[PDB]
Amino acid sequence: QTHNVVHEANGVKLRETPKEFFERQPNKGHIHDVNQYKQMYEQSIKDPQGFFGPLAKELLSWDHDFHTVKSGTLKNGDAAWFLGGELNASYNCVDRHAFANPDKPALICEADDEKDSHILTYGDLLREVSKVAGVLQSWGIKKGDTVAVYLPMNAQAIIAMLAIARLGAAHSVIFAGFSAGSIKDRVNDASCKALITCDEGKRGGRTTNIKKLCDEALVDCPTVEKVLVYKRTNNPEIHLTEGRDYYWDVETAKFPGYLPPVSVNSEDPLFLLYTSGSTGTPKGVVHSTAGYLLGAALSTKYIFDIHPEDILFTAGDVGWITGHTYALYGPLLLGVPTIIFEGTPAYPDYGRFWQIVEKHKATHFYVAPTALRLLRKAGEQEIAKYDLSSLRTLGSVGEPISPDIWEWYNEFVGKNQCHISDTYWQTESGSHLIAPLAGVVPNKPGSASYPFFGIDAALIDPVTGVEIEGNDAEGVLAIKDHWPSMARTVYKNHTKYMDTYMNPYPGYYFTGDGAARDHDGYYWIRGRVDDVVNVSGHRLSTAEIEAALIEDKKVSEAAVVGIHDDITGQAVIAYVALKEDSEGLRKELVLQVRKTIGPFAAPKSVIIVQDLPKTRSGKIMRRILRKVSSNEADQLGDISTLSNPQSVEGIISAFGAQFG
Amino acid sequence: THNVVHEANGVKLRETPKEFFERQPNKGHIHDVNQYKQMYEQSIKDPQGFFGPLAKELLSWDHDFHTVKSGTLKNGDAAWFLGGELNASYNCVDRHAFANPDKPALICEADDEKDSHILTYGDLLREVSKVAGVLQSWGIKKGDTVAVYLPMNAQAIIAMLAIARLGAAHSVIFAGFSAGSIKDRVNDASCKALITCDEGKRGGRTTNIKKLCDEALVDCPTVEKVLVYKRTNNPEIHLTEGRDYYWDVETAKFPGYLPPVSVNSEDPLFLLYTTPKGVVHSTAGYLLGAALSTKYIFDIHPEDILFTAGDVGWITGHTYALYGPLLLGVPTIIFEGTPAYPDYGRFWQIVEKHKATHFYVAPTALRLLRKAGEQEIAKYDLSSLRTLGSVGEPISPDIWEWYNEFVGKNQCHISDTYWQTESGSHLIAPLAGVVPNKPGSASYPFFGIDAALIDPVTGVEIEGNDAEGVLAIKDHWPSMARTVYKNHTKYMDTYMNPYPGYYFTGDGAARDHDGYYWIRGRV
Amino acid sequence: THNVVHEANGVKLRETPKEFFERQPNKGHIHDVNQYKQMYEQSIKDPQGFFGPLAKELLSWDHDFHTVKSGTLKNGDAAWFLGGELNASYNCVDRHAFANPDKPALICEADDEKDSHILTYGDLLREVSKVAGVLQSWGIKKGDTVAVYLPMNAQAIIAMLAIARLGAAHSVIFAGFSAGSIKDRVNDASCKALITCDEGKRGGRTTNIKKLCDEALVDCPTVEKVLVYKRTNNPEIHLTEGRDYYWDVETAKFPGYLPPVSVNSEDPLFLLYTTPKGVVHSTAGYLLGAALSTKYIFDIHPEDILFTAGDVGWITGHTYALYGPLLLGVPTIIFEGTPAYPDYGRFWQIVEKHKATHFYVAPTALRLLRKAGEQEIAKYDLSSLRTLGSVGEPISPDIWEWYNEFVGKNQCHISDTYWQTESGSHLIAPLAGVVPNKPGSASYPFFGIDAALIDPVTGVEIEGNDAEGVLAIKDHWPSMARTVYKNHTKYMDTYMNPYPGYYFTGDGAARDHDGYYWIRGRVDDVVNVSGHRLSTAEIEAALIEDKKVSEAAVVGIHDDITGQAVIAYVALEGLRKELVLQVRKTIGPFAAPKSVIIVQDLPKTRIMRRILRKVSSNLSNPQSVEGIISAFGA
Ligand SMILES: C=CCOP(=O)(O)OC[C@H]1O[C@@H](n2cnc3c(N)ncnc32)[C@H](O)[C@@H]1O
Ligand SMILES: C=CCOP(=O)(O)OC[C@H]1O[C@@H](n2cnc3c(N)ncnc32)[C@H](O)[C@@H]1O
Ligand SMILES: C=CCOP(=O)(O)OC[C@H]1O[C@@H](n2cnc3c(N)ncnc32)[C@H](O)[C@@H]1O
Ligand SMILES: C=CCOP(=O)(O)OC[C@H]1O[C@@H](n2cnc3c(N)ncnc32)[C@H](O)[C@@H]1O
Ligand SMILES: C=CCOP(=O)(O)OC[C@H]1O[C@@H](n2cnc3c(N)ncnc32)[C@H](O)[C@@H]1O
Ligand SMILES: [Cl-]
Ligand SMILES: [Cl-]
Ligand SMILES: [Cl-]
Repeated sequence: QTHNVVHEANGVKLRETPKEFFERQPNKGHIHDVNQYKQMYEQSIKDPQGFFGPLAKELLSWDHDFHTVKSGTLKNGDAAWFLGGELNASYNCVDRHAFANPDKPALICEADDEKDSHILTYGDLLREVSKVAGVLQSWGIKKGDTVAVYLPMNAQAIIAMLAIARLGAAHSVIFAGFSAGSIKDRVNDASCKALITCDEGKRGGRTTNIKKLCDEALVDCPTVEKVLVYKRTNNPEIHLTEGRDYYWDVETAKFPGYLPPVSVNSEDPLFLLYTSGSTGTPKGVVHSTAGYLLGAALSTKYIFDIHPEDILFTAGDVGWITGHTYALYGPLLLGVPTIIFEGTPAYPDYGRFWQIVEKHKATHFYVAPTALRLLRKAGEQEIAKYDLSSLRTLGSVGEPISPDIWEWYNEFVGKNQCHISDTYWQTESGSHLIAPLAGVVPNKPGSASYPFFGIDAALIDPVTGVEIEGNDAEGVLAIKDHWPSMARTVYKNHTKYMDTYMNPYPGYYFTGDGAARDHDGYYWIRGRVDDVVNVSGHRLSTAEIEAALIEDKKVSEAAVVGIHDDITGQAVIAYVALKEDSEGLRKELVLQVRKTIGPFAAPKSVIIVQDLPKTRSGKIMRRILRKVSSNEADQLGDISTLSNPQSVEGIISAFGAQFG
Repeated sequence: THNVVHEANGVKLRETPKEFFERQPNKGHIHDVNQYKQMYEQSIKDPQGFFGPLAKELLSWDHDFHTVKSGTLKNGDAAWFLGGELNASYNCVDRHAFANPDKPALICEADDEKDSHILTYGDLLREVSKVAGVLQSWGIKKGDTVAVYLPMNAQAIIAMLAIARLGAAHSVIFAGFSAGSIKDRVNDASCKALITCDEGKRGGRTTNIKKLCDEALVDCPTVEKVLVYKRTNNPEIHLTEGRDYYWDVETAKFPGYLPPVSVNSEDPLFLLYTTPKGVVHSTAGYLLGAALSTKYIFDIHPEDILFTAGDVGWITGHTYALYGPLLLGVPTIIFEGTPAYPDYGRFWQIVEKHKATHFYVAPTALRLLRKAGEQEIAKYDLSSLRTLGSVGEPISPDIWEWYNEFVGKNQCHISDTYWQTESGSHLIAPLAGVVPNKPGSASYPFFGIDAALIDPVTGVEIEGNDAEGVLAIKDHWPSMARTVYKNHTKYMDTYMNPYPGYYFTGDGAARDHDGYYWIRGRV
Repeated sequence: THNVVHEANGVKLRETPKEFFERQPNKGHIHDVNQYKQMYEQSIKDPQGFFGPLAKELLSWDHDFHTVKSGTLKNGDAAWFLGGELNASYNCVDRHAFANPDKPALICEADDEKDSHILTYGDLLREVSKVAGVLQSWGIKKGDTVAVYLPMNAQAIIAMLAIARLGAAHSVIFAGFSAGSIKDRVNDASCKALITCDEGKRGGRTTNIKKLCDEALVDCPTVEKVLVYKRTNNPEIHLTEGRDYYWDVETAKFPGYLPPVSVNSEDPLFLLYTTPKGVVHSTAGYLLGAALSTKYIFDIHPEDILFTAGDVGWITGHTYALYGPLLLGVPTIIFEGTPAYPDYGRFWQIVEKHKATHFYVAPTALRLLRKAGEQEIAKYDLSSLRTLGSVGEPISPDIWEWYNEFVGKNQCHISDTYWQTESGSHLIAPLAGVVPNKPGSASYPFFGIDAALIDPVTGVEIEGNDAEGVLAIKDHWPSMARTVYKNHTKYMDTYMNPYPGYYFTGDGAARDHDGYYWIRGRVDDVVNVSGHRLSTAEIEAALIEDKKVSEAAVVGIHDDITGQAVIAYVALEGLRKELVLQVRKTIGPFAAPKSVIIVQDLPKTRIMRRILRKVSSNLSNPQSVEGIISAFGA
């Protein structure tokens, strides 16, 4: 009843799924009740062969059957699923649905300005994906190649990804907010032979540069042989390099509306998605084909309760894993329409999300708490203008959801009639790890609830490294066996992969997160233990920001840490020591970060100090910057172990004077 | 009586002669003209249930197909037997070599009969594997294109099959093309290799073959290597070192068997140019069309011998001098010479020599033997023939009767086959021993071909019989060309955009009160 | 009593010792010699119904085959399991790793025992996947060839399987070959990559490996990249920037699983050079022969442990140190060293250490151990042994008795296995526990091997027993080599054309009244000109009897009309007619050379007829080559 460790769970009223959820459910639920979920979950752990075997044969269409469901171990980093099987991602996301119902909506595309919105059916999607795949084929793209995509969140980004996967190549989607430098680093690490981009973008009604940044990056990308450019704005002033750049519309018009998909092995790579960790350089997280697709389909169907009649609106960007799995692969695998929103939640006004839901009668809505906090602050008044009664599942992703935000989400968006799915997962997991199945698992606001099929979650004592038995516990969140959609490697750097996920806690997968498990088995995410900073849902590398600040010849040393933020969840604070206007130089360093990484990595604040605290070796002690960036300087303790203990006073004074 | 189709007024139906059935080795494939319409209507109304089983009957698959038909004419995305895999050379050679290795395959009649030979299916498999082994050794792989510039002899048939054995597309270039026309076709397809010969023989005279390639290859950088056959063995012929190699020298280095390479149903099988436009044909669709029409329009049985007096530089040789016959495991006669060499009885010496059962030629040759070789027909025995075919042109009702009595002796069936390179196989033709004939008429459309007439002025389909207009088809068919290489726009503007929802044949035709279609020529 | 096969007179048949069956883990795969003949007769008369089921039993298929057997010897187009697809590394590694990943796979005994180690099947899958991942990232793919120049250790086995995992064909180059011998083999195969090590250790001595490769690679432009294993980690071994990369550095970048690539049954699995000729073996047929012979001739069960004391540089290591044992899922002992280092007991210390049940070695090694180390054998417990194999050469009845007594303690079955590189697997051998032995005889032909004796003058088959002649085979078999790389005409001229309708082993043999075969010496020069078998050595002697000739060299070359033609080069127009009559008088009318070319001097080494053959078709004194090319044209 009472918890001594997991205080979040004390006196928390369990929240059953509202009765209206089942009234709006088009068919019988995919799972009967929570007891059937526990029985199925236990088979997915104890007998993954008999559990995932049948599900893989139901939900995916195979070109060659698989002979072995599961292989390898975490400790040896050789996980594999559905071995010997062959399939194609674009066939399972497009072809098979187009043959069955070519006129069914596939991509419900809401542009930055609604006047530019349009809907592609599955038949439309097959023809356009076939044409792009025909261009890439004519250019020499083939199984084993990588192709970069630098596109906003619109139809062309989806078509590019599916066209690449149709040939057996792996796509590497580069979020449209990345700078030229970040584009360069990602294209070169993957040795991409081609790039798919557009001339310009539309964001909040403003024209954004896209091709311009690519040209800047491509000067140092010798592997890129040809570029496909979509005329998003058709601006005649956008230059194309003769012999390298070609127009989407011109080249697709040369090839037919059907191209055979290329069968690939279950374990052939489907895509690279570069991610930021505690290292200084982005790591290309590699996902398999069959296992990743199955996880996407499984979680989308069972956690969100998706039926053929439903319509999913994932308010994410394909530049991130959320868009990968739940705006593209998840929905299209199940054959339902997915809403691809190119704009922002604030344009033309803070009701846009709800105008879209009402316009298309979306049944499922998936968004990050950062957006919920913004609409609670600036757009609560807009909600009453829209009919949101078509909704029944409300998802939350990317970061902790406050109990308060949970209630606001539940009341103002769901009218206290929808099921909320707080989905915990990460880029490397491919799909949901811990989440309340819609209509099945009752909720505790702020808790992700139970682990999903194939996810044998555990807590590890951070002092002893041994697994913690029993409930009312806390520790490092780890997973005891691999699962179908687990990332298989870091591109051309499997040693970093092993050192990051498998070697820290041998026999386990290290999520990088801490968590707690209450007496009912519900998991409560406590945050990253590895000091990875997550700003507005964007996973960031503090080391990458430190490197950017140092490129400025004026900076001698820099240290970046994360702190709580009422708006972005977390914010990065940069401490800079100069060699030697203070407000002017502070703006110069912030712009330096925007140029090298991107606008979304810029520090919320730059604190200029005379000296950083260090060890007797000379290493910077960021632990002191963290306790100061929060009002916990009284917890720094004995600092006589520092070589420069006198610097601590200046750091407390500088932070108090310059943080604002 | 007809008010529109003036060609139809007073034309007596010409039932197939009774002697056509005495010479049939087995019960015909279709009983009467009535059953043909029960099969035809199903092929229009239920293409999935009609062509699906036929595809499994006539072709051998390495991977089953999951969808029989996809796409529409309006969107130029037609596809057949999606998901399936197969290999053209396996269906034309391997599977018959295993069953009967010694059965004849290529009955080769050279320019001089003194150089005529024959290749059994066992021989053909060994010769195609060795040439394919050469190409595989050179780096030729699935997705490449290989040009052929050869006369009408064994080497051309082997070259096409060897190229398809690796899953590459062969682009055949008629041996009577100029170096310019050669350069244009090779560069459009970016062919990595070329198969030709030192020099051919056309009616006694020797023709410059390699000399024309060399003049053209100087503008074809994509060509890495050339395989040269010794048709005459002339030493004065120059082979550029490091590029040109001898057929016999390279094939001697490789074994008599090479595994075929599986290709998807919709992987291109060949480019064939008509600025020249490269007509691209799929693999499964085209092959099925070739075998179906060969089986039902000509009434080909395993015991039959087809003599298509055409050249593989054109579609007629593609479909009915190579693929059509060999898919059915029957022998086909590859004639390199001319109808006048040694004299105007060569066609008849060959028919008599090999007891050919089927003959297939264009009316252009009929007008040459009508006005020069009408007498040589009686010297030779033409009693083996059952079906006589016309192709390429409209056959004058004059020439139809001449072709019937002089060659057919009033005892054979005549089928006026109408079709284009873009159709892959026969569009409208009378079936042997099924469809009665009207001299000069193509008669009824074939399975899966939903013929229609369109008023050119309004663009609206003309209903009811006794009408004329632009000939168009209402749905795509398995052997329909899928695109024009690297130029699908020209493909849409030519065939699909003139009349959306239809296939523009480029011809004008008329349909009389009996449904018999009369081809009135190009528009 | 025998009037022809004198080896068989008074030879006591030697039954399999009772201890053999006591140590046998399960019931034997064949009950008795009577059951063996029933199976053998089906393998000859009905290979479709015999090998079909066995291929489905012993091999794992990615695509089913539609035809068990195709082609003929006469046409050199033999093929088995047509339309089938599989992967060699999947059948040797993956499927066993899934079933029991901790089962030992490669028991590796290094030159110095301190460096020995054991790889499980799970270990092997990870290491093969990683190397295959390095090669894949380098662009190696189906249809490529990859050279291996490695000692007999884990890296050689891993390299071969990693190459086969991508559908490329490996070409193993014995680590003792010189730079020149490496050059010829890499260029004939146009290998795109090479896998080697910095230095080797053999008998405690450091051998140069990379140094010889660098020397050869300067003239091997097809090699794009080299993978170098740190066997000694000698810091002075130079690596060329942009071409050479370290095994450990690159494998660390890639995951422990990589999908295998399906290949056709008849796609080449490997080239093995022997001018060196690249013997090409198929995939499906070769693997089936390896598994079949390993299982039935050696009597291999899942519980057994095989020690083939051979080198992967030769076919013996290919078939019976790697493919045979791993296909059946058993551990195989990979010995890097010599039988004398650190001492002459090493072979027996290894058998005792790992309780090997099967031992396979060539008589050359047995003679050495009998001469220098007989005393050491009794120091070790060899009671785990049950099958003793002999390969590569005749085994004397005396050496057989010594082998049987001192190694086998008169308790083991001996399998004298006759075969050759081009046969892929055993041709004639006594099945362990089934066929009783006659010392020195290979006994009965194996499944699918229709052995016969043919008269070497007429090529006609010899009926009945107590006979001797050319050992030939009447039909092809699954593991028969398919060609010589890019030189199928030499293949045909060597194996299929000398005795049309037969496969020519090059060996003589005799068949006694019990049907046992006794391998005799090698057959001499056989040139077949319009059916007349000729001896080039016999013609040279006749030309030399002419006092005008100082030296003479006769060789054979392909001929489109007469099959083969002999060309005589003479070192000293009218005299040319005098020499031809001399050959007709002393040898026979049809033995005259097609042409006699008079030269100033013949090539020699220390006669190099390999040069004369390549000249008649289009060391020491290299300048003489110019004059012979002009003389042949004159
Ligand atoms: C919750 C907010 C969602 O919208 P927001 O992140 O503002 O991005 C709006 C649109 O612009 C693209 N985009 C994002 N950042 C940039 C950027 N920095 N430059 C260009 N395009 C960008 C982004 O991919 C989508 O298509
Ligand atoms: C899923 C999209 C974001 O992926 P990625 O950029 O890799 O960030 C993953 C991390 O976000 C947190 N996180 C994610 N979801 C939650 C969640 N539902 N509750 C709390 N923290 C969360 C948690 O720290 C995790 O390690
Ligand atoms: C159709 C009538 C038969 O005679 P004709 O086509 O003129 O030539 C017969 C033979 O010569 C080839 N051939 C055709 N035209 C030329 C030509 N112009 N140059 C070289 N060879 C040619 C043709 O492909 C076959 O192998
Ligand atoms: C198939 C052989 C040659 O193909 P190709 O060179 O593309 O020419 C096809 C065209 O020739 C006419 N045509 C062809 N055959 C006939 C025919 N049998 N009757 C009337 N016109 C015909 C008709 O115009 C058609 O569109
Ligand atoms: C397999 C080992 C070596 O293969 P390879 O190098 O190709 O040599 C094969 C030859 O070795 C002899 N030979 C091989 N095994 C025996 C044997 N068991 N008895 C006698 N001679 C033998 C016989 O001459 C044969 O043609
Ligand atoms: Cl099942
Ligand atoms: Cl702390
Ligand atoms: Cl040598």
